[PDB]
Amino acid sequence: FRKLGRPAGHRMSMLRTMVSQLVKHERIETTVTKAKEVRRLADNMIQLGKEGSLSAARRAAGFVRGDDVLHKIFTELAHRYKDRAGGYTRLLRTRIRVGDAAPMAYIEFIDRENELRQSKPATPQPPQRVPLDPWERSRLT
Amino acid sequence: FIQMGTVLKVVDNSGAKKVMCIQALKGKKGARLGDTIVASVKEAMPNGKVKKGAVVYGVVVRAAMQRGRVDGSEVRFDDNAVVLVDSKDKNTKTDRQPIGTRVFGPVPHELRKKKHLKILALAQHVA
Amino acid sequence: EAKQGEMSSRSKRTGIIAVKCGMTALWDKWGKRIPISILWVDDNIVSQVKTVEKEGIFALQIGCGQKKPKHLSKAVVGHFRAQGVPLKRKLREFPVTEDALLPVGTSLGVRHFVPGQYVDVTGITRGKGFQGCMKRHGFSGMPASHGASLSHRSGGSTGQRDAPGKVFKGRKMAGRMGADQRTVKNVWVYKIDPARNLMWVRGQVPGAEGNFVFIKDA
Amino acid sequence: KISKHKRGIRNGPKALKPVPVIIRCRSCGRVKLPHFFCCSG
Amino acid sequence: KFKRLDKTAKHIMQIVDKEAVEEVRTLREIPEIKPGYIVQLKVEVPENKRRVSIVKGVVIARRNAGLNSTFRIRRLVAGVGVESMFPLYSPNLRVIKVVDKKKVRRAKLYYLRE
RNA sequence: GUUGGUGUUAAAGGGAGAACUGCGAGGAGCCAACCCUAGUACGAGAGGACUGGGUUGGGCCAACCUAUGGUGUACCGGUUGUUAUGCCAAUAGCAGCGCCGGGCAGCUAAGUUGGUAUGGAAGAACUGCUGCUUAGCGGGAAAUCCUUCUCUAUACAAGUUCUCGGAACAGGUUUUAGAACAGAACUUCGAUAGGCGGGAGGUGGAAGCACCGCGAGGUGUGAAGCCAUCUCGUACUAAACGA
RNA sequence: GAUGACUCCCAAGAGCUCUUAUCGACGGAGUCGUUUGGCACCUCGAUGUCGACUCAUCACAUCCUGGGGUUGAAGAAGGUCC
RNA sequence: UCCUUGUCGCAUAAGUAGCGACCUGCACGAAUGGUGUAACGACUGCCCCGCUGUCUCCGACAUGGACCCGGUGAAAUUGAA
RNA sequence: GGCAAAAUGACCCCGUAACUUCGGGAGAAGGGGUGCUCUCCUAUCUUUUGAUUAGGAAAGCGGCACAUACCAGGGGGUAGC
Repeated sequence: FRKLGRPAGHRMSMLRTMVSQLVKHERIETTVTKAKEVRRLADNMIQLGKEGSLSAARRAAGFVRGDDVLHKIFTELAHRYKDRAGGYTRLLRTRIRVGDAAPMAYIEFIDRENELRQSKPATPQPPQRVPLDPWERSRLT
Repeated sequence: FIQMGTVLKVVDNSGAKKVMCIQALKGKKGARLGDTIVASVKEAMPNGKVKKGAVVYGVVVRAAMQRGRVDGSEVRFDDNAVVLVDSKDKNTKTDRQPIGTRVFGPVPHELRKKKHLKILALAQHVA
Repeated sequence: EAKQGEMSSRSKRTGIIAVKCGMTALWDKWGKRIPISILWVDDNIVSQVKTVEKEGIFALQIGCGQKKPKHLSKAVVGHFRAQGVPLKRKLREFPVTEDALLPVGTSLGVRHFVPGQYVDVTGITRGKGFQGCMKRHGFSGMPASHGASLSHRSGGSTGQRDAPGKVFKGRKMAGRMGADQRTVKNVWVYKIDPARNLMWVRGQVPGAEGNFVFIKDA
Repeated sequence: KISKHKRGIRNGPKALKPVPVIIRCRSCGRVKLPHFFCCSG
Repeated sequence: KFKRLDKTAKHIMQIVDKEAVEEVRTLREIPEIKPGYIVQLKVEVPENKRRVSIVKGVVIARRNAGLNSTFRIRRLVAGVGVESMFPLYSPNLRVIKVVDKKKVRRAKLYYLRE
């Protein structure tokens, strides 16, 4: 939803570098309302590590770049979330300081050696059930 | 919208071939499909009932403006065409009376609802 | 429209408060298409009977929706509890005559409305933000090929030493347009359901894509 | 042209409001508004 | 549970669409009407009361929005060209059967619009 | 136009949340055609009523996008020039979406709705009747004022009802609301946004593989393949809080 | 406020009969400040001038709609007037 | 060429314009040249064609300011209010 | 006042009016063709080995579209000077 105020080519060609660096390194310190944005490309590039086929690999070849973070994804992030269904980043709000009142934010993955908020355990999802519309909860007191 | 300056085809078999709008008797933007327009003939056979440069009325029969029936259905022809009616130079009794003998080219049967049953009866086949 | 619902010869029956679900398209038996709105009534109930005797005016306090103690702010938790009345998403008062007066704790629903007759809705409409003239009021605008720094703005008040710099209460670009605007004397209710308590209306009911509408005139 | 009266009146209602609730890393030193990542434990 | 009111209202809508869709597929005839087909059908119009018993021409586009679902036909009938739009689950259309397929690359065959 | 303070007897230091009432201010008041009553009154016909009801249209205004159009710049596909990933393969950057054909939700109107009222009072010329020569009242105009719609208790005679008192705030995730503020939703006995699964909804036959042909290329595997939005499951992420 | 527009006064004559339906000759009476103007009081150490676009607003001495009187108003179209 | 929108014709639904003609030239006129002329004009006028938001009637969308936070931080003008 | 905006544009071929100072109007106007694939012949080419690159034949093949993006004339009729 964010524009970040950048021509839509330059905006992508930045977000690519950001997700790619977020995978090369393990943590980064960036302006929050932009971390709130890599919050999506990181996960949609983890899903391709989980799938790993030739199709869904040659597709990730377009979205990640810089180095062989491609292989880093495919080799370690899959094998470290072969189970975790959704939610592969933490996006904490450090507001460290800048000279521009711009907030700042730690963003980094989950099941590493030294994470920031010691996570919950990767539980497989339960399978779907039919939705209903009783609207029967009075909630009186 | 068929409005001032439009240049639409005569599609009865009166004298005039091409007729150029100047009005829309019951619109404020252009007149949608099925409504009397006023217009000035632009070319005629030398012998028909109408001669170039003469204000003459008309009824719309084909308009690139899409229009939907009350059925939710929608239709849109290709080009603009109208059929003539004798001007008000004849009294109110003859309101909605054509000039030629046979139109040719598909016709929408919204002319009935618009009360142009006279031109309607002559129609080849009503869309 | 008379001799229906539940009252005597002449009065105002209470209004019922619903939610704009969306629009769709029905048909009639004579094979014609009408747009449709579905207003969802969430089990509305009576929560306060206002009184000329005690308070001063005749009003039924209908609550709508459902809420939770983690969502109410204690000053209203107390209200609901003292009334002993199931929790609702939004309250709303109506003034209705001496007759058409209900007991505390009687739920309402769409069968209160006889089909085929009309309603009046009131839906806090869909503002657009700090718009300007030429959309706020359908003003025209100077041409786009001759005039500079005006292509989309407005004019100027009457003005000169007479009417001395006194712009009367005019029409300027202004803040948003979210407000409550009735659609007086609506067109008949197609159908309302015994269960599911919906109701379809010929169309064009104000209010958001949900969360807001009231109904009266019956 | 316009004097202390109007100047004070205009700069006033732009006054600094003391910040509400403010928490410190009980032992980890820093002070912070809520919802920050001061520390870890 | 306790989803946001707008979410639940859109749910009501998507539900109460297929409700009537099935409630008419229990009594009416429709084909698969992929674009590039050549279709024949009938329409009685509520103006005249007439029912033309037949129309024909390629199908150019449709939107499967639901109970409302329009599609357009390039009926060139003894004239310059006549493009029609019908809602699929009409109460009028009855003989929507005659098809004759094609191989189209595009999906909304507009380029046929002269 | 949007807000913050403040005053308002009161009981808690007196702080609030809703819900009204509405002193009073605004807004809306259009017209035609056509049919009927009725070829009736009138007139020698020619011609052609009065009035009340009914329809069909235009204008004006308010509202809504479910459809139709227009757009839809982080979607799908076609496609040119060039540079790179050695090359094939499949992608990327750039050409101010590179250019095309499409395009949901959102927005808009060319679209759709909805209004152009009734009732009540006072009362214009104008009209009548009493009078008793001073006066009495009644009709009496798209006019005025009330009823509908909107706004409103800073309405200073400052109104009334319920309820809270660790209550209201504040902050954080959003928003059908939005310039900040504001409103509204959610704040872990949780669906507030993201993420992941399932559909819907858009594009329109993926790659690899197999075939047919020398090739351009075609066919099968295959409504395949993908995904900007919409719904639906799941707390996997970020919204408790020990100031 | 002269001219100006409007109203009003009178009423020869036209209106087949008829002064006043409709007008109305000569001659007067006033209202308004809109054409033409008169005066030169404010402004020349500044009061930006025609027309158009946008945006309106008031008066009513009324173009339609709205009511009534009257007519040389049979009806209908009008006329004139409130 | 004031009278002047002269007159008539062409052309347009309608052309104080444009073109052709009339001579009733306030006040054309033969090197301060008269009349005409193929080519040529960022020269004035008119007409037609195609093209189009110039328009009926405007709409959505892109970026930059406008809005908001942290910096730095002017400018005319100013009898006092 | 069609100001602006739009549109036309390139190469090859077809054909091209009034007028005339016979040089021109003339890119007059008005049309078609433009991709790639293999084959054949033609030229040509020493960059050796016989193929390669371009032209023009003629059969396919795909796309709505083949100067596909960038680049690139709006034209015609008639006055005055």
